[PDB]
Amino acid sequence: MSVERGTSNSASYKMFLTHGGSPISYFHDVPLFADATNNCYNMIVEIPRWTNAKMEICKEELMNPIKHDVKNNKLRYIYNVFPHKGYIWNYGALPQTWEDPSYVDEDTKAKGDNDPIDVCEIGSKIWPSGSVIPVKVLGILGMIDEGETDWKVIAINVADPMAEKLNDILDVDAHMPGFLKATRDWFKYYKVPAGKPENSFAFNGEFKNKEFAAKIISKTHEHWQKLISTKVEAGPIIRANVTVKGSPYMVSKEDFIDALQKHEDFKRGSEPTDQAIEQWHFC
Amino acid sequence: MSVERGTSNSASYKMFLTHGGSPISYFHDVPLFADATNNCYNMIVEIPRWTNAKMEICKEELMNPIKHDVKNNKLRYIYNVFPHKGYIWNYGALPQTWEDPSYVDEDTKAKGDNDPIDVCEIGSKIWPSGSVIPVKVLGILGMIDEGETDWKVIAINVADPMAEKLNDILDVDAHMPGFLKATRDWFKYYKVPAGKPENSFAFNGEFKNKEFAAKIISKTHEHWQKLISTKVEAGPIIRANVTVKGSPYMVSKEDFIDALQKHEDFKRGSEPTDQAIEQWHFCN
Ligand SMILES: [Co+2]
Ligand SMILES: [Co+2]
Ligand SMILES: [Co+2]
Ligand SMILES: [Co+2]
Ligand SMILES: [Co+2]
Ligand SMILES: [Co+2]
Ligand SMILES: [Co+2]
Ligand SMILES: [Co+2]
Repeated sequence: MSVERGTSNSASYKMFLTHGGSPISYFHDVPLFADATNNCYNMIVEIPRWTNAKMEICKEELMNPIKHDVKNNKLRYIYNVFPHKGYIWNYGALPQTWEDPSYVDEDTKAKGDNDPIDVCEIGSKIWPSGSVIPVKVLGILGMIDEGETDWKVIAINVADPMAEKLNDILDVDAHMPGFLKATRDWFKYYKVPAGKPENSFAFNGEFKNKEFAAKIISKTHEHWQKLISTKVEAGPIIRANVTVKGSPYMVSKEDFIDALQKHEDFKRGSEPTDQAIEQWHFC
Repeated sequence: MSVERGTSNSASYKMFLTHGGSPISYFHDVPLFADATNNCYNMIVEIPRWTNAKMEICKEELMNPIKHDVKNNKLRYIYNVFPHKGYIWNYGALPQTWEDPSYVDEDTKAKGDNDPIDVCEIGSKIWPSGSVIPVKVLGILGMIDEGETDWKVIAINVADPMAEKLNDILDVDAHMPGFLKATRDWFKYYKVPAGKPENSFAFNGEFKNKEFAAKIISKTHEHWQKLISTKVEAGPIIRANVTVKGSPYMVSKEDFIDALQKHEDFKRGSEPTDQAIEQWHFCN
């Protein structure tokens, strides 16, 4: 169960995860694997398909709620780059992973974007923000965002009917012609209508298969494990707090169990809508 | 002002147009020109951009309300055909026009689809169903929809900031690269997930400029003028009815306001849908 606080469509909006009416961290307290190494991962859905609001798990706040990303001091909405409407997958991230910013990847030759590893979920169901769902990984794209390592995992909700026919990245291309290309294009151009340069990619933009994913994911999990393990070491501004026992059990940054500070601002529905939710950009 | 009755997301949903608390016909009573042969047309918006529900003016019901299309005894929803999400324009129609089903067009060599002429409005704003919008025409696509003439006007809302950097169809291609092709693709494949064939096109798919467009529109207007022109001829099923106390000239099908007298159902809010409002279908 997830719960909401503050006023929606504003900076004061926060969404926390709970278990048993008791808050846990989206970042740290959700296991990376839903089911063993039977290649079933937990995905945190930040952004529903065909939506424009850039929701993110917040690293800088206690319990790591999902909140609106902000730019300029305004709520951030991504652009519609023709022919796409908003995010064209359910977009989010794998818990207990970290794109380490002091670590250079030999294949992107860049450092990490300081956030959990990103996921694009491609099932037909539109998942609401804050959902936690089990996914099979199919492959991965080596995005170099604004000069930072920004791997994008390709995955599908394991209860989707296509999950059976889709076992590796090649299957995706056979059943979804044009989909992989549109996906590269999306990440390539999506900041151009903000005046930002085109993004680039590792391996000349080649989607790598599910075996090369898993390995990359496991690496980001090790970094997360190091960030949490102990490393009693200031990784500026990320709050590493985590709860119950175990969860994570070894961590120095553990505590138990907050509850009290989960008292921020009772929720309130609000004035919706603002920016370029509506406009088409041609890039 | 538009006014609603019946239960939404159901077959009993009906949206009527009124002026001054008095209903008028979406089909017959909204003038085709918002501003004479000063370049400007009225468009009835049936379908907001990026929605899937197929709303349309009802032709067979008094006052011609907008309602859900229905096939196989359930509400009709359009497929998402990759990479598009529902309708990729505000979709609708020009009032007082008619693709005459007894009329064969020299360029499509086919008869009309018995509906008013269709419009794709391409401005930024997403318009709710039932809106009536002043638009400038930029071009036309000669679509043959399952064998019926089904011209699709390309137009833009005159208050959109693009409204004229865009003066003709060639300007659309310049500022919106890919848009025209994606638009023909949409109409080509949109019934393929239903098992139906690909649609085809007049002039091998060519978008014709606005001068050609306005010519076709006039023709569809002259047909509507014949349908309504007191023409005492039973091509109904279509209700040619008009109003008001000074609306459609001296159409035989005008009346007083028996239209107000039609009280029905009263509005009601209802459960959402499910089907494949969500699903992606893939056809090149
Ligand atoms: Co970020
Ligand atoms: Co992210
Ligand atoms: Co990024
Ligand atoms: Co990232
Ligand atoms: Co029709
Ligand atoms: Co129509
Ligand atoms: Co049609
Ligand atoms: Co039609």
